[PDB]
Amino acid sequence: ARGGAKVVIEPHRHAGVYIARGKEDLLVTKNMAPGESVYGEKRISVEEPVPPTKVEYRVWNPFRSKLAAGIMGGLDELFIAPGKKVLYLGAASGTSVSHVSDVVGPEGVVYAVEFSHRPGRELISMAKKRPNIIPIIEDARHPQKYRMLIGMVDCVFADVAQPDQARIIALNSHMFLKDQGGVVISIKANCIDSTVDAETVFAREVQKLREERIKPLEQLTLEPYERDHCIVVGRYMRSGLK
Amino acid sequence: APNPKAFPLADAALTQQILDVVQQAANLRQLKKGANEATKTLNRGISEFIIMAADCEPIEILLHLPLLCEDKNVPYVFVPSRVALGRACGVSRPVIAASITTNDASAIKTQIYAVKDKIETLL
Amino acid sequence: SADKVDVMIIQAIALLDDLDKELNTYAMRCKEWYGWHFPELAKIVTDSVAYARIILTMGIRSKASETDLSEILPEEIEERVKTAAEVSMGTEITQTDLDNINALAEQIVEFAAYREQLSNYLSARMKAIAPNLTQLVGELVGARLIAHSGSLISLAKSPASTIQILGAEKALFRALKTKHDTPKYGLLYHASLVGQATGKNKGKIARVLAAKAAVSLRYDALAEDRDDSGDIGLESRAKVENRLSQLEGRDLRTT
Amino acid sequence: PIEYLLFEEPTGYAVFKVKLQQDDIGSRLKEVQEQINDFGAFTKLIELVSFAPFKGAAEALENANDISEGLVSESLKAILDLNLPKASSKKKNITLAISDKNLGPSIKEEFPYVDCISNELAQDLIRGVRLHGEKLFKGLQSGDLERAQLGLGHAYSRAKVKFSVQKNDNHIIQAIALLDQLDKDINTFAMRVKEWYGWHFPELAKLVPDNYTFAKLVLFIKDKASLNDDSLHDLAALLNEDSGIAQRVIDNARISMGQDISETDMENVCVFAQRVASLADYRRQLYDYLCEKMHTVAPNLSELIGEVIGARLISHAGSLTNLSKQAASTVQILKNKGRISRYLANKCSMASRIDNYSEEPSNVFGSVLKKQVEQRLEFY
Amino acid sequence: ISCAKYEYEVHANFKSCRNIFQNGLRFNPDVPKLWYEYVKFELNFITKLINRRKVMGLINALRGDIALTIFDVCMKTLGKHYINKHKSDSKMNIELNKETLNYLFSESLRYIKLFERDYLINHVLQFWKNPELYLKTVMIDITLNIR
RNA sequence: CCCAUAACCUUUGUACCCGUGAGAAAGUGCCGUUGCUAUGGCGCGAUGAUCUACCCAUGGGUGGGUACAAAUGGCAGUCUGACAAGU
Repeated sequence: ARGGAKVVIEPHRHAGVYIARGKEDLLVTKNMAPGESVYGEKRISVEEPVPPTKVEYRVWNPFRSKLAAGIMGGLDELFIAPGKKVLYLGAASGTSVSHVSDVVGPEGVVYAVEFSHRPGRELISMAKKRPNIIPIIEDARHPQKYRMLIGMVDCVFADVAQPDQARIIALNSHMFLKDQGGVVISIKANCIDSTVDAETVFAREVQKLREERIKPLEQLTLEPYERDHCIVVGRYMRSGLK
Repeated sequence: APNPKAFPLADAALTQQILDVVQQAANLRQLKKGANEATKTLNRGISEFIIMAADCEPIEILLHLPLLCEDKNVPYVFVPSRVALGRACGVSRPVIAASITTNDASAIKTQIYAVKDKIETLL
Repeated sequence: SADKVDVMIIQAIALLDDLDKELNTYAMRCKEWYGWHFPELAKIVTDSVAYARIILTMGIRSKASETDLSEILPEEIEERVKTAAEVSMGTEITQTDLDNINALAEQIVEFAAYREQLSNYLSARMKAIAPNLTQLVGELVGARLIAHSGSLISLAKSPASTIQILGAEKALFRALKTKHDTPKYGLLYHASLVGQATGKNKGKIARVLAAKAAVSLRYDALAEDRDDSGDIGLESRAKVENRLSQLEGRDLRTT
Repeated sequence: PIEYLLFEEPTGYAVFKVKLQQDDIGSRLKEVQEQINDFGAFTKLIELVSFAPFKGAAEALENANDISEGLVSESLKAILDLNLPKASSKKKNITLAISDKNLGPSIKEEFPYVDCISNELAQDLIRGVRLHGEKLFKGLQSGDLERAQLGLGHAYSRAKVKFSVQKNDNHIIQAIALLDQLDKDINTFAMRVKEWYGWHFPELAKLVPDNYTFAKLVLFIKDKASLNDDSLHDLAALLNEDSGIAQRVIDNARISMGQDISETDMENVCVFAQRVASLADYRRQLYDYLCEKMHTVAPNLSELIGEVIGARLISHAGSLTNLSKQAASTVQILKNKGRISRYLANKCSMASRIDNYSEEPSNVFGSVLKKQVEQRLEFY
Repeated sequence: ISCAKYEYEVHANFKSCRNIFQNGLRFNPDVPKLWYEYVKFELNFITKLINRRKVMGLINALRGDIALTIFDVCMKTLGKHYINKHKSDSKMNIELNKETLNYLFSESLRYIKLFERDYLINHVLQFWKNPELYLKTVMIDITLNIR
């Protein structure tokens, strides 16, 4: 909470996410492109034991990520691990795809998908700084127009605000998602339907997952950080949902 | 040939609706008016939605605002005429972008939510 | 004979250190400035100078795919860099940008050549000033000894134990003040003999080496009519060598 | 009846021939979805037949782009003509599983006799192929698919957004960082030249104003013992005998009682001074290059303030984009001085916005803002 | 080529070897080796045809244009595809223009070495008019005119 | 090697200093074009109006806060001292 005050790193329950204890506790993830912070968040530097080299970690802001909100609220099992591939629908910018690439780490990948052009351009420059983020600037309603660029990703994280968010996730996870593979959904109920009760929106969206053969494990409302969102963690089953 | 970068404008009907609501917000202090005032508000996070003129000379000096709007899922609409926006906001001079801020002690809440839906269908 | 000034030697060591720092940071900048055309080249060939010479030779990945590069690479590394040249994720670059990257890369080559020249100068100069100590401990560590303690004369007058512990003063005075076991190699650790031992023999060889280095130094800084052949260095080196063979012959574990 | 299927890949096209169909009515059951996943049964199903690899990165880009919109490239037409057998266009066409309903009619309009199937069962098979990847290929897939995937994704997306230099500013950032480092090392190495030359000869190291020309003087004048009036006039061809420094330090060298140092030491002073000379020249060259790259990238900002100052701002705010995003008051450039600075801050933020989002920008608006702030300074 | 070799020089089926060749060129439209070999086969076939004509005679500018139309399309394809190789400023654009020209002169001089005959080379130089290389061209021109 | 190839600290050299969002000024008013009337243009602002320690009557001398350089200025003092290995 200053430019010099030390903290004590520690690792979380999850794999690849760390906690910086101190007077006030930060959720932090290890950087990949060091030195350069992207959206102005305060990165934390450490020294580690060849003569030694400074290694550097980055604070994860829950108020600007609808995923670190889920973590810092509590999730039973998040499906992003440090070895995997994350397909990322709706990647507006580095504001969260950077952190997903930090916790995926150099072995895995993240296929960021976005449609519009100006955030696309910014995503391209950042992706040149970061080797994992394959940027796809195609519409996400039609996965068929980039079925050559992607193969068998191991979780799909979804951040769209479309009112047909179910059908778009269903398409993409049928085409690409490996069997029994995690699906993380950030519902924003006001956008998905603006008249009905937010609970009613959640029930309808969860249901549509279930008859799209995604067994939903777990549901959270992420309350003090944002109002009305819910991330649903589910599993693509494909062979007998029961 | 493709869409120009002023997209989306609004029809005359949406135009008069939006100018109506931005006037009444300016009466009740839910309106932050002007370019960098809209920018500071989109950094704070407390803005319902953005109204950008498209008549401006040039287009670009306010064209920087769709980036932040799409970064934060906050909707934006081009009105056609910048002196019509000055008209509605009730200050004496052409305002190229105003921003209606969030609040609840608001006599105009549900009027604002109706126009916010109308925008988000228009996108 | 005016070619004996420890002042030029000690400031030469300082400037050698400065050269190493600045060369590394400039090649960092070049590697990532160019990798913004050809990305994985840095990770494949991490060497600064090899990188700069690749930038001189080729300028476009396919130009490298056609051109020989194998003068300065092994051929498997050559195959990797040629294939990654065939498909990088990198872009193409305009001519003025390749121009100034090119001039940077040749400037990198010039620092490498300059450093080699400086070190060759220094080795010959140490051979002129203290050829006994040079012949014993190796001239880089010899020059660093002289650099730390300053005058060749004051280094001559130090005893032999303090020549053993001439580099590690922080750990020394911490250990002395807090009743702990004082550090034992010091700055001699980079001599080839103590880099040749194994474990407790490293500690013992640093004692034998520090004592014979004190003899070598005192013969050098005080014997006014020196024959410049370094023979005391050669004799005492043969002594230290023989010690090393005796220690490493001894086998701590049963036969 | 799904006789062949067509799988397009990051490299090349492949055409597989099905052997057993899976059942049709019971297409949903647990047994049959687990046989999509497990490789003993899948290799009962699909047998590879043909495979034409792409010819280069450029064609792979072009052909991925053609699949993305929908038409049929010539390489796809070639491989289809090689592999399919010629059947009636009315009775018993040859079926073909594809994974793109829109890719249907393009194939159908080329070959009248191929009926393209993309149902649940065809999508099933294509999923199976994409999952089992490279085992099915019996080794033929020359080339590392993983790296092809990365490169193809980047190229296709970059071409959709038209990514290029005039909006690229990372060159400006790196040139700034390297210029600051050059000036740091230049003044340090000037200190060391001056000290060696002073240690045999203190007074030019006290009495020469410019270190660069001092380095020229060390490169020319070898020592205090190499002195002649032709060298006097060579310094006159250099900076100034108008000052008479050449004559005066002939006198100073005749009175300079410093160590007459050895020749090898003189040669190394020579080499190090020459190296400093090359470095400083290179710095000046890079400075002019930076000015030119700026006139490409953000001309309006540069004309509004000054090229190197625009560089300073761009490196501070992190990139051209973040400079645009930045609030127009918190941009900071370097009482009534404060007011004119703040007004200029508003102006330069707006000019940066127009440079960022244009294409080949508006030096007329560089001039407009220039004259506007000139009028405000005129008031001041 | 191996397939063509076996169907021509063993069974003599001009239809078969012809179709092999046009198919293979549709698959590889940017390999000079294959273009070379197709021109070669057409020459060998027509030489067999002309010797068959003279042996019929003994017992009792169209084909060259076939070969050179193959040359024409060969040059078009080779230029286009080696543009697409290396695919953006004016200097390097012109640089690839001269490099691609250099490449095509290299293989066309090879075609000369493959090579009635003076008529064919006439058609070649007609193709050329339709700096140092200009000189080399015209010294070949006077040399062949002598020859 | 957690770096005495360094950090601190004093001392010298070189730099600086106390967001806000609507107000600001109290026939000529100006200049010039026209002969014996036509006037040329100018006359604020969301494309940002108003706000962010000492003495001698816009001076220098004080005073501390931040950054660049140096020092044979400091912290700050250079380990043990007869046995060991073989048969």
